[PDB]
Amino acid sequence: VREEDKLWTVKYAPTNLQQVCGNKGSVMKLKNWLANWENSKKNSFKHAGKDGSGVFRAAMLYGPPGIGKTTAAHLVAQELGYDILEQNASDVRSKTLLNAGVKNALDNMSVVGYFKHNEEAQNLNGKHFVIIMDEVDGMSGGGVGQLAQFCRKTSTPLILICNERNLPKMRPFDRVCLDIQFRRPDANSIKSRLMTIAIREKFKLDPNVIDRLIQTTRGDIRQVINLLSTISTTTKTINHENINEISKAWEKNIALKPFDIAHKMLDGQIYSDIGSRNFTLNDKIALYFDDFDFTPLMIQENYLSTRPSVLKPGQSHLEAVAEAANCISLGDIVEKKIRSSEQLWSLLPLHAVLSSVYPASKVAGHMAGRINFTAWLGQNSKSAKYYRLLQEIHYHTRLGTSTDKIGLRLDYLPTFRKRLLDPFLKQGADAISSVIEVMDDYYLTKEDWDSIMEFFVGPDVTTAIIKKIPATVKSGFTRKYNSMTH
Amino acid sequence: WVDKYRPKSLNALSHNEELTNFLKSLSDQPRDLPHLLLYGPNGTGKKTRCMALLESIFGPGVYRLKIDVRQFVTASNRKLELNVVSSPYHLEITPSDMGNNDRIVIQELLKEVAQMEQVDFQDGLAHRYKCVIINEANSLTKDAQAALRRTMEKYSKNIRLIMVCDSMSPIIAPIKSRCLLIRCPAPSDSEISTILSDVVTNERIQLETKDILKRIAQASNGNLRVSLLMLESMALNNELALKSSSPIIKPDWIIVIHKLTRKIVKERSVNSLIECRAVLYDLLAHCIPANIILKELTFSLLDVETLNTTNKSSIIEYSSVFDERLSLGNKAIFHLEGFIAKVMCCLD
Amino acid sequence: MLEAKFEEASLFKRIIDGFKDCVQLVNFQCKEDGIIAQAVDDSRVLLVSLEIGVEAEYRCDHPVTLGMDLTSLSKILRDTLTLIADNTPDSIILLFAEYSLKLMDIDADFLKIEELQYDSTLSLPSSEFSKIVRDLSQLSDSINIMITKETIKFVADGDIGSGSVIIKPFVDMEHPETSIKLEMDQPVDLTFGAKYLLDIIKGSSLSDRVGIRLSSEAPALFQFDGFLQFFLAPKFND
Amino acid sequence: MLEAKFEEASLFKRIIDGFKDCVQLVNFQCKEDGIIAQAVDDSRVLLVSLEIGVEAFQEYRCDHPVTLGMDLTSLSKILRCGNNTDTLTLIADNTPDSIILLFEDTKKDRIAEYSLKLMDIDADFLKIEELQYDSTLSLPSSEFSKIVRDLSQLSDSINIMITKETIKFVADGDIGSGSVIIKPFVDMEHPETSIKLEMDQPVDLTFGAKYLLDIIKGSSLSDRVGIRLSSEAPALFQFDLKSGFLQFFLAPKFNDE
Amino acid sequence: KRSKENLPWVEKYRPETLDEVYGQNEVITTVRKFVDEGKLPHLLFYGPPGTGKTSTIVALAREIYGKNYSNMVLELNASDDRGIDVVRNQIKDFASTRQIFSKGFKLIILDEADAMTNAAQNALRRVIERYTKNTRFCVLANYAHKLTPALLSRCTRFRFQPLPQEAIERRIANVLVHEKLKLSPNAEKALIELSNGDMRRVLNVLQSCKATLDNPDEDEISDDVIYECCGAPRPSDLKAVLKSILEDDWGTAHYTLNKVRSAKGLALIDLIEGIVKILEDYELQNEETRVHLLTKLADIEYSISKGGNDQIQGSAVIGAIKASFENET
Ligand SMILES: Nc1ncnc2c1ncn2[C@@H]1O[C@H](COP(=O)(O)OP(=O)(O)OP(O)(O)=S)[C@@H](O)[C@H]1O
Ligand SMILES: Nc1ncnc2c1ncn2[C@@H]1O[C@H](COP(=O)(O)OP(=O)(O)OP(O)(O)=S)[C@@H](O)[C@H]1O
Ligand SMILES: Nc1ncnc2c1ncn2[C@@H]1O[C@H](COP(=O)(O)OP(=O)(O)O)[C@@H](O)[C@H]1O
Ligand SMILES: [Mg+2]
Ligand SMILES: [Mg+2]
Repeated sequence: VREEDKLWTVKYAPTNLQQVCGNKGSVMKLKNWLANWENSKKNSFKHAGKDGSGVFRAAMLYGPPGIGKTTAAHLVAQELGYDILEQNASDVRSKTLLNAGVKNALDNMSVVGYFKHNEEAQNLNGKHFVIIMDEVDGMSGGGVGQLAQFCRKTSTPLILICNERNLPKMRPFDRVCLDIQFRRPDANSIKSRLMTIAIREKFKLDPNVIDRLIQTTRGDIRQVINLLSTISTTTKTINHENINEISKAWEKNIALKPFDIAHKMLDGQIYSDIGSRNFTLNDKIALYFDDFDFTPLMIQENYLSTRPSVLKPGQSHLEAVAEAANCISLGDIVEKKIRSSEQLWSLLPLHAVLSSVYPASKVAGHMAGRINFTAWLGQNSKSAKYYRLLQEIHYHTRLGTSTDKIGLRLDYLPTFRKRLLDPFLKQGADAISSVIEVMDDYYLTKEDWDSIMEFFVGPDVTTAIIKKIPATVKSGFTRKYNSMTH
Repeated sequence: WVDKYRPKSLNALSHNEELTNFLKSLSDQPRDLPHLLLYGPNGTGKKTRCMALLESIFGPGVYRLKIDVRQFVTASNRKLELNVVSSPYHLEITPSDMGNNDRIVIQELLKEVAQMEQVDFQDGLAHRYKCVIINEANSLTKDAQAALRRTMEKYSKNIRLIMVCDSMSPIIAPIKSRCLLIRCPAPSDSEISTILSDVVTNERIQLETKDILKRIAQASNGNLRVSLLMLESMALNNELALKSSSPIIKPDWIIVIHKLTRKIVKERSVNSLIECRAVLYDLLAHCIPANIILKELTFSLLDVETLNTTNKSSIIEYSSVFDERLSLGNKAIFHLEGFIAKVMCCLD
Repeated sequence: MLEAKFEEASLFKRIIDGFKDCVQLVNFQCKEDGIIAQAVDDSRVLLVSLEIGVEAEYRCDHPVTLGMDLTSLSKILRDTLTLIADNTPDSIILLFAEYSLKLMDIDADFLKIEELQYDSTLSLPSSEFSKIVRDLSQLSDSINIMITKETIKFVADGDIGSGSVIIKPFVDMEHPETSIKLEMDQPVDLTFGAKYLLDIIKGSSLSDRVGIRLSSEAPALFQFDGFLQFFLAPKFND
Repeated sequence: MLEAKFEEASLFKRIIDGFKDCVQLVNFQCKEDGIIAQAVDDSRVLLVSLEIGVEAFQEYRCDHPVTLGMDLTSLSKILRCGNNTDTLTLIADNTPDSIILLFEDTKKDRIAEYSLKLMDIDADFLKIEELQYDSTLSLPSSEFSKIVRDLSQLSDSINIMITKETIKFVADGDIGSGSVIIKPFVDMEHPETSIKLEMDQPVDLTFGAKYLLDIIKGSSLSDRVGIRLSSEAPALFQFDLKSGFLQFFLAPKFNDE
Repeated sequence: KRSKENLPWVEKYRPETLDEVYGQNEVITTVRKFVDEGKLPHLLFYGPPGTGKTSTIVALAREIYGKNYSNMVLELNASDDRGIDVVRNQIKDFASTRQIFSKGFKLIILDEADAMTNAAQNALRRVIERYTKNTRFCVLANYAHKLTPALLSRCTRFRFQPLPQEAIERRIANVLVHEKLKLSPNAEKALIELSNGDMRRVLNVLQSCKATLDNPDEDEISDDVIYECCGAPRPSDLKAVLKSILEDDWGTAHYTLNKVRSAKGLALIDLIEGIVKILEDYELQNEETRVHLLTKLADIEYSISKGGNDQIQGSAVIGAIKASFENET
């Protein structure tokens, strides 16, 4: 055992909930939830509380790193006399091993708690489990699906801790469990802690530089503690005389997300005469290099949804948008050449400049609305889902149509609509005899009739006309089709 | 109807008599027929003439087809499946189905059918070559094209390659050279009108005069299949009575492109460009080739009369540029939006 | 109104595991004699013909044709069996339990099975032929059969080398199964694909010996004694 | 010409199985004395050297010294497709071409004639085993295999130390260590279990575990493995056959300390 | 049957020792002094194709160890797999043990390491320096951008300059000594100018013009034979075509171009390069002329690289030259 060898972050860790600086409301809500979990379990979790918290069995912790998520989750379980079961990224987590190891500890009792203390009546929940799943983001080895399935068939407090909530892999956690958001604390919460540390270590700290220390490391208090500890070995006076070097040498190089990268590259402040030397082009290309999978899509999605501020004299908004789109097309050509054969990966920075930097710089200004999510990822999936159905229909009709999968969609389907659907509108339920004698000719079925109607666009929209015909003819057509043999 | 009234021999082709005579000439000595490549406008009647020559050189039982399924595997575990339209004398492939795995399909199936031979009874094995039909050869990938070009001369006494395609330009020079090139001109108005007259006297549709068929032929731009289909749709909507006053039924996408051109020529702003991108998304998402969208949009824009000479000239220049860019990319909307922005900047 | 009954599942399971690999759709016909199944390959290279005798209960009022996929039969047969079907057999029922299977429309033109003259007719045990095929398939992808001067020769010229196994007619009295019979009139030499024989030899478990019939211009006949005839087309030349 | 008819069939199979997955390309030199071969590993660390005299062959005829290079994968493919009850004959023509492996049964006429196309391996014939070794020892193959495959689970390096009437195998890894110390002793009732040791200087040197695990695969041939160790010299692991011998020349791993 | 005379001239005259490596004197001298003093650091040869890198390193490996170089020296060319799983096992085991034959430092030759994945180079980055007192690495490359900066820094950079005229002349003389042959001085100058530094093209076209003599023992290889063997355009008709394009009208210029390019079967890709090399010497009294003159010609060359047409591109070259030579007036 030793007291000095500690890492300055475990000797000063909060040992009680009244020491967690910042986000009082979130930790208070979580404490009330963990306290009323038993009362909500008595009502089978089917009665929402004052804040609507008793209807959720599992808790979710998300926020920027280094704020006290794990610390709060440990202290709230230690204060109520519970027992702490903690699984983390180092342990192997998969649907098999998760259903093997912790599934049995989901509805069982504690074996070590029974020997802890039972002579005095402290609390009735000193024999139960609180399973803390930490760092849910890292599931490189049933990472999110099985854990989300644990949120419904649970019988013990289930606290989950992650870093970023809106990531697509952890979407199932959306409405199956309660979630709370921990924010970056201000400079007023950690100031008392930092001054008390400075008092207990015989080294000066001006109360005026702590705000800059919190600003250079956005929301990681542990980073501030490590910064102070590393510098307090040779310099014991940290004031406004050397704060610039500290703030410049200890910056945080966080990775930017599709929303933030677009918001940054679309800001008209960098491409000005002053900002061009404070945020150089090398940094702009590194911004793309942080995520080369979504940045071009984001830029193509929201390059014309902003109000520029770098418009050259004479050049309007439409011309700038046109040049941005031309460079977008060129970057698309470069990207296709990159991801084609020969695996030309040395052409990446040219794509970074053509697809992202140039169209952004051309329409750089102040964004009017919000950063919209890219739409091409969903449109391509829809196009593929429709192409599958078109190929199926074409290979069903190949015996008689004698036309490619392209010439059928552009030409045949307009007349097939008149032949198939129109008799059901103008003639009613007595045209059921005619329509069938059509589809048996082209080997169609009910599934093909369901798909053919969905292709038409423009004035002819069938997804609304289908709801207009009576339901009795709908129920009779399927029966007539299933009854007769081909 | 489209599929019902179709010639099934060379003595029944009723348009382009010169091409029919040339096909009869090529059908005299079957054992010396080289590889063929048909090129011409879309819906000219290329597949029907191909299957008619194939019936003229083989027996009449070539029309009875059957669809089969073949499963291939790439270098990885991704298993692909293709449909083959086989007949006791030939087989038809549509290699354009696979995205970028055509090189595997060609070099596998063509080699497989070239090595071995055909046995069937209809004096147990002795037969002539086997025919492979390739639809939409213009969409073939360059490496697949090289494989197909090389699997032509090695095994020539067994496989005869009869390919068909419109807009023959994306065909490499070796394939263009090592095969015969046959052009299929679209039938004239005086012949498509006779085709329509035969259809209307056979199907017993009530028409007043011959001007309706002339208007249909003029609207179809020369396309026989689209003209027949529009005639059938007009007969269906007009309740078995064709009159001199009938609205020509343009397909839905044509009307969408026309409304798009109206929106373009009316309001030249980025706010209209957003709705233009939305319309292009809705169009591409419903299985419409981007090159056809671009061609229709540009021709309808040139159709607009309120634009002067310089506007139409710059429009056609930008269209040629973005059409060159369209065949060298994958994300087609990325080029279509740029072309729309350029035409908006041009108009004002 | 057809109904057939087999006392054990093994008789049908062996043949189904025998010919399920190459062809998936084979048309059966049932009459007063037996079950006559026919199918052609995807490339018209391997024509399969099955002949199942009724001696293995049988009742068929009129000869009728049916079609059923072998994959589902292989999955469900993973204890006597009885196959039943009624007039216009759109649904075939199987009792061990009840299993109903649907019929697929197959445009397979029934072709006649001819017993023509063959330049060579030999018979050799199945296990040895299977081993020879599995051993020559590792070298090349085309096996050459040459029957000359009362000698059989299987040749395989690959990239790493070339194998050649020659066999002479031999008869034994202690073991009547290990006998090689041969009847020759003309020296023949043909080539066949290795991936075809690699699955043809999978039917080695249904019988003890195989008959190989070679002609000048006719396809090769591989005969397994339920009777099973495979007509395999050779390679033309070069 | 070259005709080598073995007495059995599985003899050559078991002989090749010693260094099956250890070397890829070999080159057999056939002379009037017998078949010799030497082949270097892919990483040029160990060398397999095989010598089989005219004692294991039922018949042997070789007029002039011939060299025949070939890969071991195709050779093992050819040996696997032969039944273990036939008689094997290696045949080579006047000029070195595709070697002919011929399997002929003893009861029924089964002529299995396989060809193997030769590789053009540079004839850099090597001359080792004339270097005076500092320490020599011999011990049963089972004990060596057990010790080495028990020590391989603790590390990737194995230090062999021959000291005064002591042999020491030391494995030092991450999870722990292990030390097996044996002493020379000879028994009269079981002359095959005796461990013999003749030293001149104490020798301590390290080897890798993968190469030792690949070498001990040859323990299926003989039962008494000989080990010759010397400073600045490749370690010699010898398996004695009934006609010749199979020897692995392993390179010692130097120590940075 | 097999002998030294059956090999092509590209390999038959391979330098055995370092003394037969001309041109790169300033690198061969340093390498010889390295091996003489006893110290030989990690080398990195970087040069254009066909300069002498592989020959130099093979001669060095022969000089260091002996006449049997491929015995204790490892060589990983582009023919073997060089993934991360290879640099982990094979290279590390070779660099962690001693030799089998003698007592010396081991040599590892990574030929054409530009074709290695970034992970493989990053893994090699530490094993190249962990075992230094026993093994030495030699990295041969042609493109100095495929290598990561870390691996590029750990090795001593030696650039292989293209062979100057004197070195190729000495090699031509040495080849003409061993092979009975005679070569003209103007033919020598044409061959030097066509070499472009490539020592392999020299020997190739030399074997070609020797084969095209019908008696390679008495008749001398004139410039016409060399120009015919490779089909390259002679400076005479090249300058004639350039003059006719610059001075004459359109019809006669197109006629003389089609007559020159069809008299010997020349190619437009070579005519463009020849005209560019001849015309780079002119003194244009403006900057806008050379800009278009280079841009249009480069576009035409890139289009020829795809083989669109054959006469449209020739008339395009004519038009580009004429339109570029118009801002001067
Ligand atoms: N509000 C706070 N008041 C005091 N110390 C804090 C506070 N937040 C964090 N700490 C310190 O930070 C350390 C605990 O790290 P945590 O913030 O709990 O890590 P985390 O929240 O789980 O974020 P991750 O897991 O690294 S993404 C201890 O040294 C605490 O003293
Ligand atoms: N400096 C030189 N002196 C004499 N002959 C040379 C010289 N350089 C190249 N050669 C000739 O060119 C042949 C091949 O040279 P190499 O050194 O193998 O080429 P390289 O340096 O490996 O370049 P790469 O590998 O093609 S990029 C030799 O066998 C010689 O015939
Ligand atoms: N000589 C002809 N007489 C009558 N109809 C014809 C003739 N030639 C073509 N057609 C029509 O063309 C249609 C088929 O067109 P198709 O060959 O599929 O176009 P494409 O050549 O683009 O594939 C058929 O419906 C048929 O009625
Ligand atoms: Mg944590
Ligand atoms: Mg080299």
